[PDB]
Amino acid sequence: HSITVTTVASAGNIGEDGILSCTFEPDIKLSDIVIQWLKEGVLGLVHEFKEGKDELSEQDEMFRGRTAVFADQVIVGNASLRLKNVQLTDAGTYKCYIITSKGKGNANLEYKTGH
Ligand SMILES: *[C@@H]1O[C@H](CO)[C@@H](O[C@@H]2O[C@H](CO)[C@@H](O[C@@H]3O[C@H](CO[C@H]4O[C@H](CO)[C@@H](O)[C@H](O)[C@@H]4O)[C@@H](O)[C@H](O[C@H]4O[C@H](CO)[C@@H](O)[C@H](O)[C@@H]4O)[C@@H]3O)[C@H](O)[C@H]2NC(C)=O)[C@H](O)[C@H]1NC(C)=O
Repeated sequence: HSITVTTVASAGNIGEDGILSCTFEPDIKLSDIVIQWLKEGVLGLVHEFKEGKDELSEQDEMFRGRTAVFADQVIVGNASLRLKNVQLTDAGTYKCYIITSKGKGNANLEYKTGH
């Protein structure tokens, strides 16, 4: 917890695109930033962004083709995740995990889904 990472309440509707909100203590160079999103009990990653691009070789099957970050906003500390066509199976506890040149941090988020 050497850097600040914060989530805020995030909730979507089933069948519609959603957002999982995460912010962090912003770093100066994009190359120093790593974002990882995890979901409780899930073997693969939800999403990873490293060296200015997505790195999804270890992404869990439940999220293949369904996730994006805001690559233009990572430099200002915006680690929010876009989730395509939210499903009831997406509900649960997520973790936003951040590395910068100044250290690391993480915060959890409870994502809610409903009709
Ligand atoms: C990081 O940078 C981005 C880009 O500028 C900002 O993006 C906006 O984020 C807000 C939420 O903070 C978005 O509004 C939310 O949209 C959700 C649906 O999102 C998907 O679909 C739309 C297209 O229809 C896309 O624009 C979006 O990128 C996703 O693909 C809704 O589910 C949200 O509603 C929920 O939260 C609100 C409170 O925020 C509740 O009141 C609702 O009841 C519900 O629970 C919400 O409406 C907005 O569309 C995004 N804009 C753009 C241009 O993409 C982020 O804000 C920023 N995040 C940081 C800094 O933390």
